Amino acid sequence: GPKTLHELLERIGLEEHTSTLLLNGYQTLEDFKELRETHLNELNIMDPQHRAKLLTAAELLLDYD
Amino acid sequence: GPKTLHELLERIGLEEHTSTLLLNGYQTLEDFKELRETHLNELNIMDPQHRAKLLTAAELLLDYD
Repeated sequence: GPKTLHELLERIGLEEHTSTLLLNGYQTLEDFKELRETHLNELNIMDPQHRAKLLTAAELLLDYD
Repeated sequence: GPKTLHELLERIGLEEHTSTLLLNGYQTLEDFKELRETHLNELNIMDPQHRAKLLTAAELLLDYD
């Protein structure tokens, strides 16, 4: 599957948040596995669609590595 | 990661759609990889949140097997 945070984001079409995530501790897929909702609140990532895609991706990333 | 369609759905919290999906050709994770939006339209799965979770999961399932 996608090998970089950027590649992951591109795949679910949310590369617009790449620069946000990396400036606040989300640089690798390994970091991205640790994402949860209140961080999205803090990052002002408030679109419920974006948020559902992001958290679903993180959960499945943790599950299937 | 989750090994059954039902386990996957449970994980992203959408087990309510299990019975829908299986009655229309989505019985395994292998089948679920083939999901796309217009099938959700046909299955009257119209919540945009549910739909984003479902399709994100399917895309990532295809990508990381």
